[PDB]
Amino acid sequence: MRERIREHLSSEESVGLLFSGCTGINDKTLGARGGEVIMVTSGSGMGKSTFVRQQALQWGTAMGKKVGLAMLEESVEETAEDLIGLHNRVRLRQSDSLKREIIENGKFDQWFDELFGNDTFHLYDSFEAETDRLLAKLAYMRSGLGCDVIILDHISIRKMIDNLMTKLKGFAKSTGVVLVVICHLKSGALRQLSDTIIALERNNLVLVRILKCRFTGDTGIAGYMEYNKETGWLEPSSY
Amino acid sequence: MRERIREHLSSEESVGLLFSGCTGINDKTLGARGGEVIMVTSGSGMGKSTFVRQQALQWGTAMGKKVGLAMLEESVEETAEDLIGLHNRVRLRQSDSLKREIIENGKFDQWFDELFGNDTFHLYDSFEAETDRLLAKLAYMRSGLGCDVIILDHISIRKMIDNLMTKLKGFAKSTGVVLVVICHLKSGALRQLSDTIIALERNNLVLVRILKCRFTGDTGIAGYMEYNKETGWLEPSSY
Amino acid sequence: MRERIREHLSSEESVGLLFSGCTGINDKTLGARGGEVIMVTSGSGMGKSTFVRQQALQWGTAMGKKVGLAMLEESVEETAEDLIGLHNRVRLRQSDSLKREIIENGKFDQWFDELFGNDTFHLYDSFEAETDRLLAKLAYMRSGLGCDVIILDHISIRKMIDNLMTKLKGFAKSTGVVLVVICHLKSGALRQLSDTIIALERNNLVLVRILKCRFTGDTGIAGYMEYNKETGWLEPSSY
Amino acid sequence: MRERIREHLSSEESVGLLFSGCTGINDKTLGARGGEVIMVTSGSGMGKSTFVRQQALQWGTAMGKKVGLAMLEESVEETAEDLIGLHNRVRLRQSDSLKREIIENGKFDQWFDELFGNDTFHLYDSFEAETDRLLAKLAYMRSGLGCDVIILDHISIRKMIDNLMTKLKGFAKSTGVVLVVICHLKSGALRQLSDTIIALERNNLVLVRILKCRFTGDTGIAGYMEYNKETGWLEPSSY
Amino acid sequence: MRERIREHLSSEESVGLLFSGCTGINDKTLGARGGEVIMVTSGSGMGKSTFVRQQALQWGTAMGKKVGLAMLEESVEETAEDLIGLHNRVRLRQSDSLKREIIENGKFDQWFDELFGNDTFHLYDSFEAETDRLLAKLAYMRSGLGCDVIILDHISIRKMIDNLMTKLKGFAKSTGVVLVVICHLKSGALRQLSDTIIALERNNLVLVRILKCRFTGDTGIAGYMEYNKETGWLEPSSY
Amino acid sequence: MRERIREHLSSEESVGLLFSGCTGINDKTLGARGGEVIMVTSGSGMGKSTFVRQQALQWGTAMGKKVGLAMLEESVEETAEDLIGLHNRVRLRQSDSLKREIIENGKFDQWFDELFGNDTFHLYDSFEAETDRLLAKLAYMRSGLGCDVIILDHISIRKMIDNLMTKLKGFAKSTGVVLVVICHLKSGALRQLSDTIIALERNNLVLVRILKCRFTGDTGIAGYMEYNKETGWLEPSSY
Ligand SMILES: Nc1ncnc2c1ncn2[C@H]1C[C@H](O)[C@@H](COP(=O)(O)OP(=O)(O)OP(=O)(O)O)O1
Ligand SMILES: Nc1ncnc2c1ncn2[C@H]1C[C@H](O)[C@@H](COP(=O)(O)OP(=O)(O)OP(=O)(O)O)O1
Ligand SMILES: Nc1ncnc2c1ncn2[C@H]1C[C@H](O)[C@@H](COP(=O)(O)OP(=O)(O)OP(=O)(O)O)O1
Ligand SMILES: Nc1ncnc2c1ncn2[C@H]1C[C@H](O)[C@@H](COP(=O)(O)OP(=O)(O)OP(=O)(O)O)O1
Ligand SMILES: Nc1ncnc2c1ncn2[C@H]1C[C@H](O)[C@@H](COP(=O)(O)OP(=O)(O)OP(=O)(O)O)O1
Ligand SMILES: Nc1ncnc2c1ncn2[C@H]1C[C@H](O)[C@@H](COP(=O)(O)OP(=O)(O)OP(=O)(O)O)O1
Repeated sequence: MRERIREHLSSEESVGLLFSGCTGINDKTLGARGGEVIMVTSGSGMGKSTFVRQQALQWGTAMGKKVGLAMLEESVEETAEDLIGLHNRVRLRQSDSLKREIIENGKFDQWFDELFGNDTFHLYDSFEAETDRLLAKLAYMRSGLGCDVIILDHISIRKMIDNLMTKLKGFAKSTGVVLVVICHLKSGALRQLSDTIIALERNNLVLVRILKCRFTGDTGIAGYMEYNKETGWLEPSSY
Repeated sequence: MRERIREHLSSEESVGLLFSGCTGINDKTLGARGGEVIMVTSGSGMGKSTFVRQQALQWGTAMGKKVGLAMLEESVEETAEDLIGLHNRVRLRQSDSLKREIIENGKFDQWFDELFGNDTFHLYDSFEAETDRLLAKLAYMRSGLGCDVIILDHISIRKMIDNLMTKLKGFAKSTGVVLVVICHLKSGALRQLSDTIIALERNNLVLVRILKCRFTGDTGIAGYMEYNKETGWLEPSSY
Repeated sequence: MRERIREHLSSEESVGLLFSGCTGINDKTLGARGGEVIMVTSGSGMGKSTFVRQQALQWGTAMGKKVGLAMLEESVEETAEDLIGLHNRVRLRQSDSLKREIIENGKFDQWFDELFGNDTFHLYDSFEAETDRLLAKLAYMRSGLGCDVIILDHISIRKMIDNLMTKLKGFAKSTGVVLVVICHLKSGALRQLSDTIIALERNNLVLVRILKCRFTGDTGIAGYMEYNKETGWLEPSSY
Repeated sequence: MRERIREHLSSEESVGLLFSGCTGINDKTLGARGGEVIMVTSGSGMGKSTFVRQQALQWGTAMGKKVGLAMLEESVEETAEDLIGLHNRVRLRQSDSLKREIIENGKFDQWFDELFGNDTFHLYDSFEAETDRLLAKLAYMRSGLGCDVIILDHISIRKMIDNLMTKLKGFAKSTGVVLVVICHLKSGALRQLSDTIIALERNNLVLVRILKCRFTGDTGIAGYMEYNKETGWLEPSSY
Repeated sequence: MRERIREHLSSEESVGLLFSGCTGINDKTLGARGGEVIMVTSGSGMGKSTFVRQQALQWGTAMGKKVGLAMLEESVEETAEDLIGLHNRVRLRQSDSLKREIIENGKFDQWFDELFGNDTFHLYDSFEAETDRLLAKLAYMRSGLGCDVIILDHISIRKMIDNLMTKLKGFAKSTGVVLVVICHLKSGALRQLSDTIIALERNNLVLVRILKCRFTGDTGIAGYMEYNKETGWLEPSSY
Repeated sequence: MRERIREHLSSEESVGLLFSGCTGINDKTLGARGGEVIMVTSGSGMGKSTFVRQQALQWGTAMGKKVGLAMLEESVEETAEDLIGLHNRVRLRQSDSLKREIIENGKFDQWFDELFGNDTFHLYDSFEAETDRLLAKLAYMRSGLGCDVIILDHISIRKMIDNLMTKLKGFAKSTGVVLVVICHLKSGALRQLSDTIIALERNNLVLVRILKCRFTGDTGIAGYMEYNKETGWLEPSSY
């Protein structure tokens, strides 16, 4: 047992992928570990996507991880637009002007390559009510595209949901990828199968509440973020 | 994806029909886009109709758009009276004198033609508690009369309301028309199905609050307007 | 629509029964129209009755309208006494002397006939907590006595009040009579069902505040009146 | 109605018990009528008691009315002392000398009989925080002792006060006695239930302010009185 | 009541301990009665202490009363020094010479015995912010030392002050001792709980103003005193 | 019977192994007696393991008892890690840093020996759906390893469960060991065969509810504990 515990102690990854933008999230969660499913929730339009997109951007650009993004609602172009804008601290969607300027200026092409040049991000859309068709694509993003993190955006709150979540967790646990699923709050396996659940609350000062973190057991409010309506980034707040 | 994003970027209508009279509304909303439902609310007699009528007048006269107005409460004659007065910066209802003068003077006929001469405005009244009868007329105002904007005045705050709002949003999203619905605040799908919600607050200095704007996410108070009791127009305020 | 709007324009009664004694009331309200309920309020002993009685006297004497007065608190004799005194610019209640003089002098009889001779005023008292018994009498004062205006004095600030106000407005709207209700301020449907609300404020210089006027939307203070403790009349003030 | 109004006019008591000492009080109030509650107030030691005692003395001696005095604070002996002194234009309390002289001289006995000989005044003390015990005694002073006026001295500014005032007014209104209550100002039903409120103001020149008079509506300052420190009487002032 | 009033009249102490030095004080106050609290006030160094000390000296020497003096600021020795000097019409504090002469001359001892020999005066110092500790000592000076008058020197202008004054008045009223409290003017219960308030005003010609006297109601200026800088006595002035 | 009852009275173990950390548990249970099965339950991640591990640590270190721990879910290394951290008031799992520091520093080895040096704790993992294979190991931990207490972590809520619980209780009753079984609440013999059932409730303030205690019959809430997220210990709370 002695040598058995030692090797155990010197090989256990307690700290996972670090989150960004919210002083406190890491304190209460220790980051996202591989094999865990991260649930991010809150009311519609409350900021789930942005928050997750922001983490996706950092993990993939700063942490050198390959991120896969599977969109159920919006298209790749839309997601790409958001990612590109985010990376350049600008909101492409909110400005027909900048959008047209970026094409002729040749900045779009430069921006596209600066972000997607390498094989870091993998965006997939076109996701029917079939779990198995979905799981197959997820597993390919892992095995074939070597994604470290896979974000699933998104799902709405049971057989279906239950079986999906059960298949999602199994997939996560067996491959060791980090799965972050965004879900809308307008449930059962949701709370059970998820390892960590993050909820965003508002009323641009967003309160980040840790509804659950298996690994740490530390729940409660992690901190506050402030949305910069100009850059589109969620920033840490001195609240 | 590159060429896929490019065409996406050079074909996305971010800025919709511009609002008028309130320095700030456009800043926080980017105008009214086609396919979206605009909710305008506030207490009774607080100024919803006027505000919407004013936007209707500009969109149809200045923007060259065809506007349809479906009245559930008041009649066409009443609405027309308001539109005509508005256009001529005069309050016909508040003056038996001007009303009688306008007939003999021949100005009424001249004013009527100057406003309704073209096929720009389409007023319909005579709207029973049947949604389907209503939706049918709306769809005709779009397809048959080619309205760019349809204003529904009005509705009072669930099956009925819920199904109506769900049918209204579906209609809006599928045709691409801009639907602005006025509703009284003395709800469920109301907040959910609406893309942008504008609330007017008073105590003639009216505060315009953006309760919700999907497209932009920018909420809060857009600005202040001042009602000119002489012309009947809501004017921008230096508050 | 053209000919439809024309006839509409040349048949709309914008200006109703003109108020008297307060330079400004008419400006902000355009008078009392038939079918509307006028609410007159303020603290006890603040002057509601006098003010309304004064309007009643003018409408019935000068405007040639038949006025019905339904008293819930005071008796017909009391009301009559006030009306008679008002008409003769004298306060009968404040002088046992004049009261006794008026009988022997034969002036009372002359004064009574000069005011009540014709069928202009209809005073009814003896109004139990039954709305339906009340509404029945009101409807008779309209249909049977042909009253143009009916004053209800008075009511104290909900089922009861709510249902009463809802029945009062329905009665007013359906018959087209002008209903002026006096209410004490020491509410719900009160503010909602009332078309115009007039509030009197003091500390004999009375401030007349227009708390609400559907038809015009013009609110605020209409002007100031001065109570003549000698004649009992509320007079216009140069404040 | 004619004969109904006539009898009404020739049977209405507008002028009540006349006040004394203050040229103007009667002008603004028309005296104290039966069934009304008179509130007399002002700061402690400002002169309420004296003023009321003075009215009590006149009503009972000159007007031939039976006056009941219910004291909550001071004793009968004290009150009697004040009444006796007042009647003889002398301040018994301020002079041990006169007090001792009046006994041997036989004047006390003569003075006592000259004031209390008849059954005009009824002094009662010994008034616990029980309203019902109080009301019972009041009703007896009316029915049993036939008092025309009952003075309650005194009360300090709510259930208790509210219920008391409500019971006081009910008692007054139902029996027709004149109730004058003295209250200290260092309120709710006080202002509401009282028919006339008299306030005394100083800095021996006392300003008499009519804070309220239902019957007449005439408020404001009635006049000025001057306290004669030698006789103890409040006299009319030429201010 | 007759015999009840008689005994009342022949047992009422209207005239209390007579004041000295100011022709007029007694006229407006009738002296200090037992059970009353006398407030003596004015600006610092204006002469409160002297004035009160002077009254204390007379009451105790001439009137044969036992006087207790409770000092909050100065010590017993200081107070004694002032009393001794006062009694001998000399200012001990202003003369190191006389002070040294009085010891050897044996006059001090003779003067001490001539003043304090009997058990007439009781000086106590050493009075912490505790009311209850203070009240206990006061009650002992009354009950145990049999003081007729207790002077409290002094207090500075609320819970504390309010509760103290309320406890002081209660103590005074319940025992019947005469309490004279000196207070500094640089309030609430002060004016209320005090029975008589005397204020000294200057610019050695001191104006004595009676700010309040419950018992008599006679306020205003009582008279003028002149300070003899040689004897330390306040003398009556012919102003 | 007399001598029969006496020896019975002087040989009955009413108080068993005392629990720790929760002021009240012992009051309502009198501790854990040999031959009884203790059920500890609550929702997942609610704190069962920690609580039991804490009791295990004390029983084995302070009470000098030999504790056996049979893990069905986690491994020995994991359990050992928790025990070691607990003993040193530190959370090894939550800190890659401390984990690496403890190896080189030589503290791990020192900590391991300080806890496991003696033959006090017996951890066994690797527990298939076979009851009989399980019971065999349990019986060996008792007979062969001489464990006083055996903790079974854990079981999820019937033949299987029923037969297992029936075999567990039989084992406990026949050997006299103290068996504490942890079970998840997301039943039949569970409630029946268990002698004492402890439930933990949260929302780090944990409510300890005694759902059942045969021996005492005292049920209800024993008290509150507070989780120290820094040391990993459940502490008594002053709630
Ligand atoms: N009361 C508590 N407050 C906060 N965190 C706690 C508390 N109790 C335990 N934890 C933390 C420490 C662990 O990392 C995590 C889970 O505790 P644990 O005892 O393993 O729960 P459990 O045994 O009831 O659940 P399960 O076996 O079902 O996963 O949460
Ligand atoms: N905290 C915030 N403050 C202000 N605007 C925000 C905030 N977060 C996001 N937004 C803006 C940017 C977007 O245009 C819009 C919606 O954000 P988004 O992340 O798409 O919400 P969501 O993903 O939670 O909602 P849903 O998927 O349900 O529509 O609002
Ligand atoms: N801001 C304003 N200040 C003053 N008057 C106004 C204002 N807005 C509108 N009005 C006037 C003009 C109209 O005669 C009247 C009512 O306006 P309107 O737009 O019809 O209110 P609304 O549509 O919100 O109420 P509703 O439908 O519930 O009766 O008040
Ligand atoms: N503005 C005024 N100034 C002075 N006296 C007034 C004024 N208005 C009315 N009065 C006088 C005349 C009446 O005798 C008395 C009460 O007037 P009244 O109209 O009966 O008040 P009100 O109807 O508001 O009160 P309520 O019904 O609650 O008793 O006061
Ligand atoms: N009227 C006066 N004219 C001149 N000197 C006076 C007069 N009264 C008192 N003094 C002198 C004697 C003392 O040495 C000094 C202060 O008198 P004192 O009675 O102690 O004042 P005070 O008691 O009002 O003030 P405090 O307690 O606030 O210091 O002034
Ligand atoms: N106007 C006055 N001027 C001077 N002294 C007056 C005046 N009125 C009354 N007094 C005197 C006579 C009394 O001895 C004393 C108090 O009068 P009193 O009527 O008892 O006051 P009050 O009844 O208002 O006060 P309270 O009941 O609160 O003590 O003052």
